[PDB]
Amino acid sequence: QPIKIAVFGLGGVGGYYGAMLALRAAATDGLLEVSWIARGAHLEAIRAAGGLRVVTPSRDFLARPTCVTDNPAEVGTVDYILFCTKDYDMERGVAEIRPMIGQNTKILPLLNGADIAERMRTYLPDTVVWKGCVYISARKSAPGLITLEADRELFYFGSGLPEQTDDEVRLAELLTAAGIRAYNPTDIDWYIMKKFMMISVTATATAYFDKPIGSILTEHEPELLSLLEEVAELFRAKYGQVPDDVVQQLLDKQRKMETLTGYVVREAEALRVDLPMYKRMYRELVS
Repeated sequence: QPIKIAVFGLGGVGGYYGAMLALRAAATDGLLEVSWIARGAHLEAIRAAGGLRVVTPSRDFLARPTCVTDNPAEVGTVDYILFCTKDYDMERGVAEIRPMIGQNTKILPLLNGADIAERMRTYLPDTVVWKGCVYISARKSAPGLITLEADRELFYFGSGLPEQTDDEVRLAELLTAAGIRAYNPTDIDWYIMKKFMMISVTATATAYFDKPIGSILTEHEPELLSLLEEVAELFRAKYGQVPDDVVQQLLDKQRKMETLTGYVVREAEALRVDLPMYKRMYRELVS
């Protein structure tokens, strides 16, 4: 029986991974069905081209899905939902994808944020929502068109559980057969906080200083380090453990380079942790 994957939101992230999956589904003989939920002009341009176009430095291709629509109920239940929209509050996003959720369904949010999976697990079984994060420089740049500014991508995902499940191994094999650099680590929480801390510090620092990161390194290293230590202290408080050489590990990656801020301030409120730099930064350019 065919494995069925839906992609909800076809911007850079959903469009790129949805395109790679659709290529594989086309090259195989109904072992895989790939559906896309897209809307408006994007939806209309895809239907007219008969597919989604992806351009990268080295590639230029048209991926044709099994099904593309603005209506999840037309898709029906699937095995995997890749949740890739930034457009809805979580209440609304869950309501809209429900027609695709059946018995076997596993949902992968690939969005930035500290706690997207937790949020989505509010109204769904824990077993249904996995955690994921991507490293990819991809943009919907025109109706029906995704542009990658670099070919490189990383896709991490997992249940969090101590031993990988059948549905997980199945997804991992299936993602890598589609040529995606998929990794299914057991410590998926670590990849998730690691991603969020980097983009939290980087987003807040370049947004307050109105400067690129390499100019932040040279002139604002104390401040940058204050942010690194703060976010690290926050996480070290709530997820109990949270590595070390972690501040340093994060720090060095910066050299080779709005609730990425609000979340942090409020989470420390709750874990009774003072974070002066984040608080100065959040408050004084919410202005």
